Amino acid sequence: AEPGIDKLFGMVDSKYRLTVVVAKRAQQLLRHGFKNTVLEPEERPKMQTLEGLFDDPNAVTWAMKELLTGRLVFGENLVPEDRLQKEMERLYPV
Amino acid sequence: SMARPVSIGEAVGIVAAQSIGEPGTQLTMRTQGLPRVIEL
Amino acid sequence: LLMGVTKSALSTKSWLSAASFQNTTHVLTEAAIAGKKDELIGLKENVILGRLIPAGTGSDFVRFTQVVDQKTLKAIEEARKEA
Amino acid sequence: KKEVRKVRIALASPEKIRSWSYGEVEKPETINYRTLKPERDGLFDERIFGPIKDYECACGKYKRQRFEGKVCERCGVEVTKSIVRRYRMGHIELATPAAHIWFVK
Amino acid sequence: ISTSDPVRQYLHEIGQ
Amino acid sequence: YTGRGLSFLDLIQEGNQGLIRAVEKFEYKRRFKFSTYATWWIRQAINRAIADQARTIRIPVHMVETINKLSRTARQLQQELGREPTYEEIAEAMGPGWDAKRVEETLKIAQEPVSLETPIGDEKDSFYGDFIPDEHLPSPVDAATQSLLSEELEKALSKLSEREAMVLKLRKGLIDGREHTLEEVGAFFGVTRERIRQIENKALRKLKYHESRTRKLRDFLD
Amino acid sequence: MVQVDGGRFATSDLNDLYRRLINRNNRLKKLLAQGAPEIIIRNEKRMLQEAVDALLDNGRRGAPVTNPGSDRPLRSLTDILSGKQGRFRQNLLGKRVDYSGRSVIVVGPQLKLHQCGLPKRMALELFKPFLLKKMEEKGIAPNVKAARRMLERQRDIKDEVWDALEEVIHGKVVLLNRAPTLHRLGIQAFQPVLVEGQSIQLHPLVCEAFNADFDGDQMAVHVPLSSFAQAEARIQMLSAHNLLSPASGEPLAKPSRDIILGL
Amino acid sequence: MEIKRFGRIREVIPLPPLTEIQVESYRRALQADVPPEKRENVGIQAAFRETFPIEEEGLVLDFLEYRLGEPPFPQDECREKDLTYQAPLYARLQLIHKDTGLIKEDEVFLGHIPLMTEDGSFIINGADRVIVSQIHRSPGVYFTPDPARPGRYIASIIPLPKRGPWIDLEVEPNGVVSMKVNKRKFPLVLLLRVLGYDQETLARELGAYGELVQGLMDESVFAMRPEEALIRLFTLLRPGDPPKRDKAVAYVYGLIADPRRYDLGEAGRYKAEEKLGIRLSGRTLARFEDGEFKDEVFLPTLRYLFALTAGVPGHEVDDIDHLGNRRIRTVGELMTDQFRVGLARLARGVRERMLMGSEDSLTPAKLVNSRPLEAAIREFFSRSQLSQFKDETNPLSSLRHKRRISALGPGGLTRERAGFDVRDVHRTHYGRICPVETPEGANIGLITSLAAYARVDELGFIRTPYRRVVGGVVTDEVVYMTATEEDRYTIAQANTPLEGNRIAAERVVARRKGEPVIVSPEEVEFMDVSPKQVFSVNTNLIPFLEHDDANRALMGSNMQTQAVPLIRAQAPVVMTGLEERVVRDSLAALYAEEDGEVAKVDGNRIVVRYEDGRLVEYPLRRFYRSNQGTALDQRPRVVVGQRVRKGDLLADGPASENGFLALGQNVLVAIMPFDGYNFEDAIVISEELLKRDFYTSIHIERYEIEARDTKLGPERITRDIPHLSEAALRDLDEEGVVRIGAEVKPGDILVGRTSFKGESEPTPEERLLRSIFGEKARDVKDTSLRVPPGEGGIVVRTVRLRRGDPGVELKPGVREVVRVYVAQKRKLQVGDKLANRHGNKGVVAKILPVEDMPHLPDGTPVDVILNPLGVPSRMNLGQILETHLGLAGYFLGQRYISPIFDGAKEPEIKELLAQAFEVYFGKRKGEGFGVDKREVEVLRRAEKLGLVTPGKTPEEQLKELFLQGKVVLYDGRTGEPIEGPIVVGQMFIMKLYHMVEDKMHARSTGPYSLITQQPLGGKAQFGGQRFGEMEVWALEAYGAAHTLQEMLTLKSDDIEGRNAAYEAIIKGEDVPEPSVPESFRVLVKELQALALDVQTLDEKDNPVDIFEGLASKR
DNA sequence: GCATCCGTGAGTAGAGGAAGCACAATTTAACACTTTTGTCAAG
DNA sequence: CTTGACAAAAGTGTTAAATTGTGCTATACTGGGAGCCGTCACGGATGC
Ligand SMILES: [Mg+2]
Ligand SMILES: [Mg+2]
Ligand SMILES: [Zn+2]
Repeated sequence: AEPGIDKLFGMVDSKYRLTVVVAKRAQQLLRHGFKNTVLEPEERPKMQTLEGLFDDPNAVTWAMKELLTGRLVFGENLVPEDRLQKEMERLYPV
Repeated sequence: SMARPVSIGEAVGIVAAQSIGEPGTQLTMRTQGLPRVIEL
Repeated sequence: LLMGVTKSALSTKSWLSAASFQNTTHVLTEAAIAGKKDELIGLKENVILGRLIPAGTGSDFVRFTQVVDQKTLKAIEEARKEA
Repeated sequence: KKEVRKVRIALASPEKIRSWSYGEVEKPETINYRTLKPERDGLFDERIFGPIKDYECACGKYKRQRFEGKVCERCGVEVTKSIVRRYRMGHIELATPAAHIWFVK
Repeated sequence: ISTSDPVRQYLHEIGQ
Repeated sequence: YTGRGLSFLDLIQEGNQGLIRAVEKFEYKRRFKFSTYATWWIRQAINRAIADQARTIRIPVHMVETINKLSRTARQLQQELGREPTYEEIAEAMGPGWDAKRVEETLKIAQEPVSLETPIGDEKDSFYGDFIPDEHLPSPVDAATQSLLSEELEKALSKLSEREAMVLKLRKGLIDGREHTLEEVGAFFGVTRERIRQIENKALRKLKYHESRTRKLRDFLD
Repeated sequence: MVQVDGGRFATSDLNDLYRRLINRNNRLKKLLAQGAPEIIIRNEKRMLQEAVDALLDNGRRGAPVTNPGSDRPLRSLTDILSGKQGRFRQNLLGKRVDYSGRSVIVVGPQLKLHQCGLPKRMALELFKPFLLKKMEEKGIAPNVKAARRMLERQRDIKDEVWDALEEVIHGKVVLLNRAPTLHRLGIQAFQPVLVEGQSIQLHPLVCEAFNADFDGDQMAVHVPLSSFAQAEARIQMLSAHNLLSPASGEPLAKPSRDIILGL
Repeated sequence: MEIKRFGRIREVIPLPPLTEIQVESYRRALQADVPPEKRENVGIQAAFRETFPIEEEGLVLDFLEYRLGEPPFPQDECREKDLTYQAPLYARLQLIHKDTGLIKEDEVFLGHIPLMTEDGSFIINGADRVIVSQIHRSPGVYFTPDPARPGRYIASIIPLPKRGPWIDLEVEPNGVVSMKVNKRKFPLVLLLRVLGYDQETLARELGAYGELVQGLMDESVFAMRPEEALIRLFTLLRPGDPPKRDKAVAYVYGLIADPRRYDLGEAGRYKAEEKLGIRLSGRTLARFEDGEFKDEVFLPTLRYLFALTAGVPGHEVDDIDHLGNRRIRTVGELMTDQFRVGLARLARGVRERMLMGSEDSLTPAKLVNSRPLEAAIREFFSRSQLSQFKDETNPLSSLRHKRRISALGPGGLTRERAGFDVRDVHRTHYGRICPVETPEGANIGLITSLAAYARVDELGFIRTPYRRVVGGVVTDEVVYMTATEEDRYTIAQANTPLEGNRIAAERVVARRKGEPVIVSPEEVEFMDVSPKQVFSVNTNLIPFLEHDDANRALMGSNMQTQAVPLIRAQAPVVMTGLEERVVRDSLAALYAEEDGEVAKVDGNRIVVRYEDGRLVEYPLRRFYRSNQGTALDQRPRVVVGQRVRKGDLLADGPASENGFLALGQNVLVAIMPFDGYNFEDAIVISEELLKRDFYTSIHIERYEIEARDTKLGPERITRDIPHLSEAALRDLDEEGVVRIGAEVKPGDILVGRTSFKGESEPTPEERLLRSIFGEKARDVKDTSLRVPPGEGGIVVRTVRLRRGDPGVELKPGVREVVRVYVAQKRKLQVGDKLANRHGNKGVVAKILPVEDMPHLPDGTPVDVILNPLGVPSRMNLGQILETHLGLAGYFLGQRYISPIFDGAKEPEIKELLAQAFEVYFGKRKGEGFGVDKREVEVLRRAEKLGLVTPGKTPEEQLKELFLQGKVVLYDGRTGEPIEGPIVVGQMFIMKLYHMVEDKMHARSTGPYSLITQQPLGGKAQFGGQRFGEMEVWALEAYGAAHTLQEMLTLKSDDIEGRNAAYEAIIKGEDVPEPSVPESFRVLVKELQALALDVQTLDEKDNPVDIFEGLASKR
């Protein structure tokens, strides 16, 4: 099973809300090129390539691990979508 | 499927229909068996 | 009143699902004469139109969830409440 | 822009049916047996349902997007995308009325 | 004659 | 006349039209009974209707008569030779001006289209339309490579000067969709015909140089 | 009215009905213009009504209209929109999809509950756009077109393509399906494992839910594309997450014949 | 390998020719060798004598004789050139002008009749085909009980199919006996009056029963003239047609008295005569002679109905499923019926031809147009349901396909309509139709197989043989009887003990009318010939059949057909005795005609010098491709100078070893679980099988392409292909076709063809590209033939046909066609399907090295590992006995023949196992080796399990285990023994036609449909996977909305969506949001074509345009 | 309360699939013939 | 950049010629040819 899947299910009132949060965080990570992550350098997911260990390109794993960390806030009617995107662009250029 | 309170937004009608209809092939046919369920 | 599954399904309010189940001609003629309007409440109608079904991750209860990290959230709140 | 929320079905009046159509089909001819091109006023007429290929009239005088939304005077075929051939309907003017079998049988 | 058969109906009509 | 493309009632109505024509043209002075003169017109109307309405792809009357004569000759040769004749025999029997090539072309013309809803096999879940690909709309790969070519060509034209790029994109029809001419492009910039031919050639040479130094554009040529 | 590769013409049955209707309408117009008697006009109007009925719904009233030279009734609009082979049940409620494969299944005892054995060639064909992008990223190919031409011919495929493919599928999952899909666990998400061969390896514990043994069964493979699709497959549809039966609540992935015997 | 035989039943007759049902029927139909004056009136001759003479009423066309010429081309030429192997048919006709009285005679070509090969198949358009026999209700008179009313019976008169209406006679509650014809009811009194029946006559004949006759004595019509009665009946049947006596009498005569339209077949006439106890003059219900109608069958059938209703002892109802009431139409009868309908069409063509055009100068050649007959024959042989593509994976496949019986087809039942009644095994199938053999699924009970000893008689009824028993001693007089005749005797069983020829047992198990009984030797009248007559040829190849459940013997017999020929195929160790006969009667091998000496032996030919002096050369079929792609070749089995007797084998056929059927291999099988690789029917095999080329087969694939004339120009098959490097053209010869012997992989070019590009201006970007590179666009484009994905091999043959070539008939517009044959040698791999004769099937899931397989104490590893958990649920215990006997024969080096239901029993197998142990353990003692420690541990554990007798020496305990078929088996990985003794033996296992190489398929993007724009289907079309309704239901249940939306729009028919998704994926971005499907747009447009205004609205009921403004009139 | 009409009946695969002739009217291919475009050369 | 030429591709009539559309044929002829039962069985709604 996915690591910490029980904790992920226990953090939300509906499993589909968990899926929505994971997918949205994955797309946020993909759009900004993984520069908006809340993961420390020792916590970034890695993959074993013939050359060596490199950052995992799968954003869903990154989103799940970040949600496991607990530094993400999710909910409904937090911030306006346009303002959220504009601020995320400003802090994290892409 | 999870032994916990159902999450809001689940398509319980489709699950109900599938659960009822899956063991239909195991019901006897030879007012008894699958015809009984069909008339009910 | 009590009716079977077939009669109860054919007498639904949405003409798309009823037409896609059985008696397409009868359902369509009764809907066209009555000018019936389908509100797209169930799943078959959304499947036919290729829309997002109102179940699972497509339900209004969870579909509008927003995720945001600490730093950007603090930026959005501080740069606005400062006024 | 706006999202589809409802689907309505209703009867179509003769006026509405004529409003849908881009032209009346007057001949049963489909295509020419030798040139394999659609026949005028037929079931596959370009002057009614649109051009066969994008931005090109029947007479081959306009062949680029510059003259978009135009109708060639020589052939009458509108210069637009050929995909409109999937979306443009025609109509047949009956000499006498004919009942719809759905509302009879 | 036969309502559902057009040929028989036409023949009956022309036989009058 | 049944079994030749038209239903019985259609033949009857066409014969009725012929009968109306016969009544219009009949003369009773000659003392011939009506049926003798009306039969000609009825048969004429029925035959013309068959020649005009028995095929999805309409064929002219003279060509229909040619096809019918060819079929009759082929049948006679088949029943006389005790085998299916080749095109040479049929052409020889038809007469002067007929060779094997003309017979083959006539046979190819006389081919009726096949219905898209003809089932194949006992199972009633397969049709011809299920095996005919659509080759009009571009495939996703074709659209993707067209977009890639457009992007790479736009990035290649940036190295050109501001006017040379405009001259090339006008002469090649990258702006208005249609190619212009040196005189027409010259009117836009006020330049004479000859000068544009030289600046365009110079820009083309510069693009060739850049392509030779990068080779980022040779793959899209297939 | 399309022309097949061989040069022959193929057309639908609606054209014949339209031609019949148009011919009868024009002939009625001509007869009216000629002042024809009442019997002829009545017959022509009756034929016009019958042609309209055949076009709208063929076979509902009277003998079905058939193409001359055959006894197969022509396909009308009602036949198009109705039945098991109609528009709804064949093209709207169900469709054929891209990025889909199918192959014979064999048992993999070494796999984990969330893993499956996917043949290398099936993975190459299913993940082709991602593989081309990865090949472009590395030095394998200069651009996407060159990579696709390279993958066109089997003998032109080098050995780094397989390493790129292994890199591409990292984390992603695929949906395995066995027909008939009696219940919802007839489709399950598994993490692919590239294997040598041409048969799919299936975990023993998911056989009862799939109702799949190994005397010749086949299964279909589907590849979800976006982040929502991957998230749903990994969180909701994963095999290791659906352990209890939705119908009764009892375990459905549980020890089976050989495991029970050995214990 | 000496062959030991088991059994005690002495069979008195051999099996009949297994293909005689196909051969003799067609010989009777054609009668191509009988002299014209001695031909009997059946088949084609019957058709001519029935349709002719054609009379204009004064032109008469009369038929004298017909003949069949030599076929234009041989079978091989027809196969190569896609022709039909047929013979010319001419007819001799004479035209008589009755006015003048002059006869002109000439011979007219009536067409080509397809010919049947010596094996019993046809070559239609170059493809092998088989005409399947059809079982249906025999015509005649039947008397069934009315279900609505107890005590009421109804009479049915049934003619040949499409040869007259069914006639119903029913005693109405009012008492009047009503007659139903063509869905119309009327009083039978009227028709009886039409046929010259008074009142006193009916009272004199039908008045000895009771009140029933009173209901059929209406005097309001008795006095009325038969003329007026006939006109009244004519008006009643078809109403509206103006009453005329001529039309009325013509209609009645055509309905019940015209031999050309009503035909009570010979079987029907015989059944009616034997039931009603009458003698029919003809084969019609009534006879129209002397201007009056005369009754033939209505009076006797009404008498029988009345007496049945009365309840006299001699009358009983008819069972319509009784096999004496069901008959078989073979290829001959179906072909004759189609020939007759074509001849009737020709006769009507002649009739409306001789009524116009130079009446005086008419010759038979001008009047006869033979096209309708040829057309009907071609439709029957090409697009009939019973004319099926020949199944020739192996000779047994074709043999079964020829010996199959189908209740479907024209004039038969329906796959969906029939159920629970026609699909059952009736008691009369014993010895006539095989019960176990049938296709499981929607066709169960509808398609069956003819029994081994059964044969169809002239009338179409299946007969079975029985030995005559007189006075309690069984004689050698064999009588072939039908079910109706069989029901009159007490028939004993073939397993009854005999002391010579006298029945020794005091109690004999017999059958009376299908009911088992115990009788005395003096009550026995007939005896079964053998236990094989109850089962078909396919089922008779299963040893130890009595130990297998029927549901699994069905699977085994069905799968015997699907086995592919192997290059090292060997006959089974345990046989039943039919292998040699199956090979002999399939005509796949080559046998000597008479005694002689072999003069020349070669891989392509065998030349034999016979005693009479003639030298006969037999060519050998080498590497021929069957319909299923398998390789069918013959290997010589003689040497130069060898003396051969009559019937001796000269060359083996496909799937045969020295004349015995060889569908698989004999492998060393251990029955035990193995690390879960045996889980759920999976099979584990050793790598040693691949090392010595076991289960290796040769398959040949055909690729075809044609060059065509187009409007823009002719397609050229050339080696000069634009924009291709030299590597792609390396294997193409100067003609553009791949050279023979070249190894081809997917994507390689087989033949190079260029097609003229359609005139179309290019995009501006392409023009800029060509301007930059200075390359002028060509006029031809690559349209060559390449190897499809997952295919390839070695090019073995190329066939090139051109327009001017003799014999070939290319369709117009095609100049030439090129065919390429690619052969590949397939080895056993993971995913391939193996099976055995006892219904045990599974796919190979693992291939282990030789050092990992369990091995015997002497070091011999096993070849296959089978899971024991598949036996208890399936109850197929025959494989266990086969394994025991195979082990016994493996250590004794002999093969066995155990006939089904009379063969080897456990005591004999245990004696053989004792000898096998004495030769298996005595060698170890002779070599100076005692008892293994591991064996001692296994013996201790087995004695704890009660498998051996405590206190015995280790050798005796090992012998006991061996007598149980179990041996001490070691583990190849650890070296330690398996904790319990394992069942090891030798089993015959077949490799089936279902291979994973031909079933794997994947697709990213490809062709799309025309109207719906959805992906096509099928691996050949490179199509996608059908995501039906239940898959959508599963995704909805999971709550995966986005995955479902993707599969509905992005991956199926969202043109913009799919293009954008592909571009985004190849550009490294995420796929965009999907849009409206094109299928919904098609639905909306088709609903608008029905004058229905379908409109899509928004939140505020305002119209929303989903067509992007492309359908709005400005 | 009996006749009568009408709609429904599992999935995924595969592989095998019989008129002629005359004369006027409307395209169409060949032929010149004149601008209308690329080139070329210099200044 | 601007002039003045020149050869070739393209647009413009003109016409004999294939190609297509239309009309007429006068002994007398006057209401069709298929097609026919393992009819599929069971509900359901409607009309008498
Ligand atoms: Mg299975
Ligand atoms: Mg089957
Ligand atoms: Zn135009």
